[PDB]
Amino acid sequence: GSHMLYPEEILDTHWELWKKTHRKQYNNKVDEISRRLIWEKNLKYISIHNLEASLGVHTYELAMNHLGDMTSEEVVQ
Amino acid sequence: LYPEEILDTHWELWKKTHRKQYNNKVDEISRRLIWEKNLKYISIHNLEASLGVHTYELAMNHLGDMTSEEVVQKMTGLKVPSRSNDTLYIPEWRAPDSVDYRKKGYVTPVKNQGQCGSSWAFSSVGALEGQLKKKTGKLLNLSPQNLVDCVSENDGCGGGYMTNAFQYVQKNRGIDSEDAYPYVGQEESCMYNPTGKAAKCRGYREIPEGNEKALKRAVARVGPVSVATDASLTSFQFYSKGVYYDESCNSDNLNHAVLAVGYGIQKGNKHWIIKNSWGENWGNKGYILMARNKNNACGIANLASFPKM
Ligand SMILES: [Cl-]
Ligand code: NA
Repeated sequence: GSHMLYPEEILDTHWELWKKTHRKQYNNKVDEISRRLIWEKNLKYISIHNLEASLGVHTYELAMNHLGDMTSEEVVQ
Repeated sequence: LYPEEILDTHWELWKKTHRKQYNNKVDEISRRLIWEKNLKYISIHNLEASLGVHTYELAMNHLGDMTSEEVVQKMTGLKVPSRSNDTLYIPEWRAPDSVDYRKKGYVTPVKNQGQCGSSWAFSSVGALEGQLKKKTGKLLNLSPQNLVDCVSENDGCGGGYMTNAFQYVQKNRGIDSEDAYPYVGQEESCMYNPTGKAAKCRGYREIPEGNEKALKRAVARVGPVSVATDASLTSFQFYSKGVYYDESCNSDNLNHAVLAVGYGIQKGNKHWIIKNSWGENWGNKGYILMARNKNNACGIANLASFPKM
């Protein structure tokens, strides 16, 4: 009871850049940190999906986009 | 039969707007007379419609100087084919009263196949575009030329059918975008390697033949569905608006492939929303509403399938 998973330092610049391109603003530090973790989880999802696609599991790849900091559940929450 | 001089200026304007050219005066005159006959047909048919004889209107369009047989010969391309359990669509039985995937962002712009028998490829591509949107959130134009050139079980601009196309995409693990592999309206050599694998899976499901209720369920549940029709009638060639229904349409004379992107009812006439590939100057900005639940009119549910992979 003290943690879980953490933002990866290597993506700090990419996160800053992603926020600018998609015109993202966050109410406060907690909000931003939470959304960064969703975004990192989504990146991992995309990478593994695309790894699968390279192995013929899927006929299509995925890509990070402007919805990147949201969960699946939030398609029409 | 001479042309009607009162239309001379309208003929010139029609030629200019549709980029029409003729090899010689004799051809031009023959084409003008076909156009004037089509115009008279359109006029009388619309008079009959104003009297309740028909549920749809006709209008002149870029096909006006062609006969109906010529349109089928040059700009359709469906060749009819083998129905087994492993490709059979099995619904999971309340569908909405109406569906329109255009409004959900699942349907790309209307395309123009030109004088190439490639409607099978445009139909396949539209269904694939819908499923790609469903799985990724992105709408992209996919490549009919990829299919025309590379589906060796089909015949390019001389025709084909959609499940062969879906099977190709399954074996190939995908299809190119239109940007990467653009449409040229004639068959060329495939950009890629001969097709590998012996097909691990079929890659598509088929609607039980003639079953409009299963087709509705599939449109509601899956997305846009590839379908075939009889497009050999002049009333189809000049369809403009309303719900199309012509008792001379022959469900055993399938010759053209299109895309069911929805269904609904308009002014009490139930319909399928059908995307054509004759450009936007045909029908209603490229679309036709075709009668639904009128005994499988035009064979709309006889050759229906969608990709699944
Ligand atoms: Cl999109
Ligand atoms: Na080509």
